[PDB]
Amino acid sequence: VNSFSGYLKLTDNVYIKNADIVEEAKKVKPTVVVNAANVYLKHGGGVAGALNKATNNAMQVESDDYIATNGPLKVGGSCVLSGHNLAKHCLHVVGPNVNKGEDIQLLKSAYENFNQHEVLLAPLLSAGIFGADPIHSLRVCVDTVRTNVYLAVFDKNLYDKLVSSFL
Ligand SMILES: O=C(O)c1ncccc1O
Repeated sequence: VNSFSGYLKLTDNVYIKNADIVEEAKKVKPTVVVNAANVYLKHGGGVAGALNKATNNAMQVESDDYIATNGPLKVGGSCVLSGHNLAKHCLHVVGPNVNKGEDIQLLKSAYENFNQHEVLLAPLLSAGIFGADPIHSLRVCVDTVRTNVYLAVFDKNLYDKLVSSFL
């Protein structure tokens, strides 16, 4: 049993809810919240900008020190950093950004990072301002992630379309 409430069950291991991931993290304090990161961990907008704002910019300060030490992530890669006031840990995962011309086949690699964590609160990778089709992102999630993932979908219209169209 866990703390997640009001989710629709899609499969054995994937759950979905119309929710603001920031507000969901604040309520649940999950072990792991996933950030929709870029390779530079520049948390300007989208999910990343919202998570970082909720940490009062402490996520960005920590991220800048990580990049200064380790250099950029890979597209499809991830790193584990603090969850600050939102979670124990934040898993920063870089999905391909279609609006930068990145290979959508890297979306599966991105989701494979989730398998290193037993339970996660996450957004749909490469959705929103990363430009991928969210229906596709949900299909890759279900077909890649084997651990227990709680997907918070910010937009109600998109949530309803994702549920209605789910095979
Ligand atoms: O549902 C999303 O894609 C989302 N986007 C931006 C900020 C928070 C979110 O949960």
